[PDB]
Amino acid sequence: ISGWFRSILSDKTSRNLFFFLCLNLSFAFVELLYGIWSNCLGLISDSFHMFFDSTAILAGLAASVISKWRDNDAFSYGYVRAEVLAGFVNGLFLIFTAFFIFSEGVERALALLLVSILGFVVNLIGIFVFKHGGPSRQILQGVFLHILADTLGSIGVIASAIMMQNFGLMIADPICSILIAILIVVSVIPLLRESVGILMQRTPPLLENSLPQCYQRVQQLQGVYSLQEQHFWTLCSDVYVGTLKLIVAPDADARWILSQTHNIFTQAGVRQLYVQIDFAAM
Amino acid sequence: ISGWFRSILSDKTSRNLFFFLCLNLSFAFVELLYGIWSNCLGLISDSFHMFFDSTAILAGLAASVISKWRDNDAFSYGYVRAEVLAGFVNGLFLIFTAFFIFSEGVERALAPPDVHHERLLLVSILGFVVNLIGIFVFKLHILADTLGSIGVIASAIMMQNFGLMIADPICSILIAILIVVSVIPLLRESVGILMQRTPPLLENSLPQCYQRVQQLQGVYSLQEQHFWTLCSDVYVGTLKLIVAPDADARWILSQTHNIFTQAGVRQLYVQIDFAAM
Amino acid sequence: DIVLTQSPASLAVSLRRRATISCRASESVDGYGHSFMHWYQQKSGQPPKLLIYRASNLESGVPARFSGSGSRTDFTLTIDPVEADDAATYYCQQSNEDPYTFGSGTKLEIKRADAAPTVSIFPPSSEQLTSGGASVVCFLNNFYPKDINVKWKIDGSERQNGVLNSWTDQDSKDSTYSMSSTLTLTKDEYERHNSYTCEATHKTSTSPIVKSFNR
Amino acid sequence: DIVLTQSPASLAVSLRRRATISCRASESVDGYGHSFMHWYQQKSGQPPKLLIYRASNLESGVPARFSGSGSRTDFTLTIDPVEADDAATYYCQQSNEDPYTFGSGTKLEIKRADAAPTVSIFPPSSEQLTSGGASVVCFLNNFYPKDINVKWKIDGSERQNGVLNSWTDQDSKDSTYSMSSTLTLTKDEYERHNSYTCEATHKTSTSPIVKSFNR
Amino acid sequence: EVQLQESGPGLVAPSQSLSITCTVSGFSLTNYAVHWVRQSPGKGLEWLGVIWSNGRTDYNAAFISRLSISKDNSKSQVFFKMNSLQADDTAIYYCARKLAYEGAMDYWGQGTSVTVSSAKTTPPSVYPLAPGSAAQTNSMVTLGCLVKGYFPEPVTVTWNSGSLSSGVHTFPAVLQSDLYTLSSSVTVPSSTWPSETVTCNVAHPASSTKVDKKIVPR
Amino acid sequence: EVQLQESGPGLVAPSQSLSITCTVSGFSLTNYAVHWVRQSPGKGLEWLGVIWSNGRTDYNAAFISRLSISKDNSKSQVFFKMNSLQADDTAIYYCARKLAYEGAMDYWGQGTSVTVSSAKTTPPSVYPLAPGSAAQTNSMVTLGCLVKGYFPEPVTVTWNSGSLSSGVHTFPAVLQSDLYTLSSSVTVPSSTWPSETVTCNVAHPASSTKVDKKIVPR
Ligand SMILES: [Zn+2]
Ligand SMILES: [Zn+2]
Repeated sequence: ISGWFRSILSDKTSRNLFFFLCLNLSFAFVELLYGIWSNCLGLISDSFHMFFDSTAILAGLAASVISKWRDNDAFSYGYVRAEVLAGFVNGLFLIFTAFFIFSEGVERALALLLVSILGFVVNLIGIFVFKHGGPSRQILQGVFLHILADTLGSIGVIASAIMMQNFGLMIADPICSILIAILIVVSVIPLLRESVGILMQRTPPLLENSLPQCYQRVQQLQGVYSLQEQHFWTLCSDVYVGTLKLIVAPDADARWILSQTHNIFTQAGVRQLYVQIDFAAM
Repeated sequence: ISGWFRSILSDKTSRNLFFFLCLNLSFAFVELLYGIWSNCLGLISDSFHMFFDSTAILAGLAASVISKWRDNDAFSYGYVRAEVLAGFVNGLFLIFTAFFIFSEGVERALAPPDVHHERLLLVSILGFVVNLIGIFVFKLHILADTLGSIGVIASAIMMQNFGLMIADPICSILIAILIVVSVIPLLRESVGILMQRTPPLLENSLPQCYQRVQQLQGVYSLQEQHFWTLCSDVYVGTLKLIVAPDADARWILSQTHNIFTQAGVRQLYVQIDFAAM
Repeated sequence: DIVLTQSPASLAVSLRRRATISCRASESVDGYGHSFMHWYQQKSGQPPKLLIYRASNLESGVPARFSGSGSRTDFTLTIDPVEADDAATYYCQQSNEDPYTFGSGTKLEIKRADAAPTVSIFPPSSEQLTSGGASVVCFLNNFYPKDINVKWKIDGSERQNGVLNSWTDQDSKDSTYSMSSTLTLTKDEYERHNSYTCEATHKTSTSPIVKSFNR
Repeated sequence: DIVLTQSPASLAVSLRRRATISCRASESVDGYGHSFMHWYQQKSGQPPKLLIYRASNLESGVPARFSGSGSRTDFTLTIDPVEADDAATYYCQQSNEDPYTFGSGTKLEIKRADAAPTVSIFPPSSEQLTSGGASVVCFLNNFYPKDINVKWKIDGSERQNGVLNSWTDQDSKDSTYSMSSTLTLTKDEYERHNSYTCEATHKTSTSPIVKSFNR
Repeated sequence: EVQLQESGPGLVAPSQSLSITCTVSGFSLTNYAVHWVRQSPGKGLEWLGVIWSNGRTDYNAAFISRLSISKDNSKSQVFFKMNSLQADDTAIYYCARKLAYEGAMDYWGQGTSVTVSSAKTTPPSVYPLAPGSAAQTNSMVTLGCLVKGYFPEPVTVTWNSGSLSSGVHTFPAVLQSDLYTLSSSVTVPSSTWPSETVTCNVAHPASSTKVDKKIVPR
Repeated sequence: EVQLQESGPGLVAPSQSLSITCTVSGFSLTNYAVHWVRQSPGKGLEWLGVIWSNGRTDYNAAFISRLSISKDNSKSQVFFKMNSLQADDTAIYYCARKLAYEGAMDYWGQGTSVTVSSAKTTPPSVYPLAPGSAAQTNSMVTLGCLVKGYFPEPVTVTWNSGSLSSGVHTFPAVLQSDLYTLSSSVTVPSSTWPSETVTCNVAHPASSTKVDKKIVPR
């Protein structure tokens, strides 16, 4: 337990996520107190929602912590798919919070501004700190998307609060809600697509275009007859696993062919390669 | 579309499963409209429960029809991971609904809505009847959804005999806890498959396979053994063998393939490296 | 383990004909398109010599008249044509299972024209006369077929008690046979009798060949 | 491609000593722990003979005095002890990259004691005069070292234009050389002079070896 | 030039140890595995074990407790050790080089005959055999050498120190009275005997006996 | 017994095609690849191509447009076809068996010398080389065989059908006026000559010339 925290502070993304966790629960206590201070009209709901947000941040932090673990017999590849799974569940949570924004808009449908300013300062701190989001490339992408969704949703609710006061429109809140949900869903689509591609054992998109030339280079090797059962997939970000079977001549140089195939697929970016070499009868 | 309708009305097992769906979605609509009508949060939570159970079934059919597709260059293994992903996604969605209705239940327990509209206040024993007949007549989730309807059973009795407003939130949190408990095992299996974990049905026989491969003549060591689950009962295994400078690579390859095929591995890649000395 | 059965145990083939040796395996010695069965040839007084490995591949340096075939459990070693140098015992060896096991063996008999034995008779030497014993030896060289009988007449009387026979394996240049018989006596029986004869009957002729000496 | 540079282009090593031949590769011929470099030996008028494959593995049947070592780009062929039959050219071949390329070749010269050339002169044969030509052949056999001088005198006057020189390679048994010089001439030039002198200048003796004939 | 020579004791006492050394030439133990095979008249050829370049040893499970194989690559020697010999262990023992990348054995040694018995080594008695008197001189005269009273196998019988190879017929020994009796024959032209020397070279490596007995007319 | 024989035209006209057949014995083309390598005095050993067991051919990229290798496993023959023969293609062409599972070549053929020139094949002239009178007979007497005026390479010079091997020194040919001249010498004891006959056998396979010329004293 004591050494768990030192591993957390050693890792940059983990320490930033713990910064966010501590800040989120501190402001949660503050706003819960302000909530039970005789103002529980809609803020109790807001309190519970940013508890959900803190849960998502905790999911990202836990994903990083498990990702830096050591492999064993049960988890021979490690726990490096935890970042991909976190990005996936964070994208799905963003879809669900888009649905919740839609429900909030439908709460009005056809028929004081102080928790939101601290939410705004929290979320601009998030934009500043997590600018490099764009195990970092998968966890920080989902965390950046979640923080952006909360950021721009709070922006939308403040836009509603400022339109009903300055010019007195009663329709802008549902329309800003549908704009809000549509924009965050459109933003979260690419991360879900990449996560689904990784978890479906799809060929890595960066590796996909360079693979036919790699197969041509392997087929050009002296004494190789055919390539079979070539499978490439993404383990984690920028780690590709590849397998293929080679039918070679009955007297082919298996050492040289193995070394050349490994070289060819190493220049392409395949970290883990398994080449089975089968000697032909004829 | 004409051929589809006649076929599904003549078979038997498909007829029972489509009865399962159509009745379940129908009463999901009815009890959702009753819940949004009055203040039955617990009832709309139960509606979300068996709504997502019906989506689990129909997403199972959709994932089956997707995994029937032929593999291409991009998807080398095919679309067989679609069933695992669909189960995982629906489990996550059930978790999310459980958490949100937990939140709304605590909010309702803070201040009770005091609506208690009756009308056909007996929608709840209709829900009990329908999920009983669904789970028995048709085909831990085999009995978890039975406990979901009993939550609104006592809420309606408490919502009539004394009108105690604390009951409906308590049923909402109880339903949420039941949902997460029911969903946990499927999520565990899906997480294990998607994390490239060694298949549990293969883990106990793997040390014996390693000892058998090591006993092969000319084999020096086993390195970088990786086994994972592609889909149900389809295991992919990779390993690298360091062998003698003059070992029988053909025989060693055949014996390693036999050893791991007897253990249940369907896709095996054995890389053989000849030692310098 | 895998038990290898070779049929026939012996096989007789003349010059320029075809020979076939079959090996039967109790279990399949096949793995992924390869049969791990190997054929050896063992001549007399020589170590086994590899002919075929993996049931069809001619080992480098052996003549092209040897051929291998088969799969699963049935395997054939074919010699075509059959020369006189191929007089040896042929073994099949499996390598699919530990331990390595060999076949029982199949001896190749090289048929030829029948030849009468060349018989020579040798009285006991003077050094043996000083040792304390007597032994008379007969040499039947270059005869075919193998079947032959040798009789010893001591002064015209039948003697069989001390008869000892040793058969030389079929030769590799003329496919013939050799036959050496000895009669070990002490001094009284050697010097008591005067005439010692060597009589051998072979299927080539009717009258037995007779070699004799006195004293 | 990969260029293999062999140093030295020629090497002189005495009996029972250690000879070292180096092959330098333009690019690394190593892959995953194996160095795909092979050594050959080519004697005079013979195809190349493989000695070392994969830079340290002796070919089956080659003498144990041949040794290989090295990795990446630098490789060494070592002969210890150096025998007389090791008089040949040694080539390095890489197989890491297509096309296969061979080294420039290093000639191992066997150092021995100096020997006097056996000088013999031969007159033009009568068949050659009937044909219309006249060639006088001088044979210098079993001499060491290789460097030697041959001068031709007619009636006491030197000739240096119609002389053709042909040297043999170093012998594999006595490590010596053989030299032949021919003086090709027409009929009238041959018959117009009487004395033909073959002069052999070698470092073994300061006095040159004189062999001559008349008419 | 690939050779494998085994050097082991011809006679071993029962319930003792057997130590055979296989010296190899023409190949290295650093990249070749060598097998051990014994051949007996009763049980035939049976595999015993293999040592690999890494020193890995695999054995026949029937000999797992009493058989050990070791080597060292410096002297290119493979050591065969077998414990608790019985009478059924009497066989010719081969060290065989494994054929590369295959399960066969391409090169075999000449083999060492190992006899397990309580009897002791007896030097042979070498007795010339000549035709009686000069009757039937003809053109083809046969000479014999009788090797009586030796133990154990083997003995090498050679004619004229290897120059006389044509017409040589050496017969298998017969085990009688716990001892071995061996006979050899050779045919030379009648004009060659007794014109020059014809000698019988008998070697018994078990007792280190070398006899060069000469054949003389009777 | 592994043996490779190349049979091709000794002389090839420039810009024509060269066809060499390699016949193999002692191994099968069904599991062995055969390489083609030429050796020239200028460019040294050059690797040309390899045919694999299934008919796959890999060529040197410098000859890919004009080289073709084929085979037939029934008669164990490999066919080497090269087009656009130019003057820099004069080399000895070998067919070599690839060392199994290695990039080396363990067995080579004797090689066929290919001369690319527009000249014509000229049968050789074989003249006796006898010592002048009987001066300096001593004990070691040297006799010679002059082969002058042939084209192209090569000629084999043997003494009494190869019976005399020791003391034989055949010298490399010299090119002048697009003809070749070669000299050979044999040293024999003084009691051997002129007692028994000695002859130099000169064979020119390009012109199918066979000479059994007799060396006689002057
Ligand atoms: Zn948040
Ligand atoms: Zn359910």
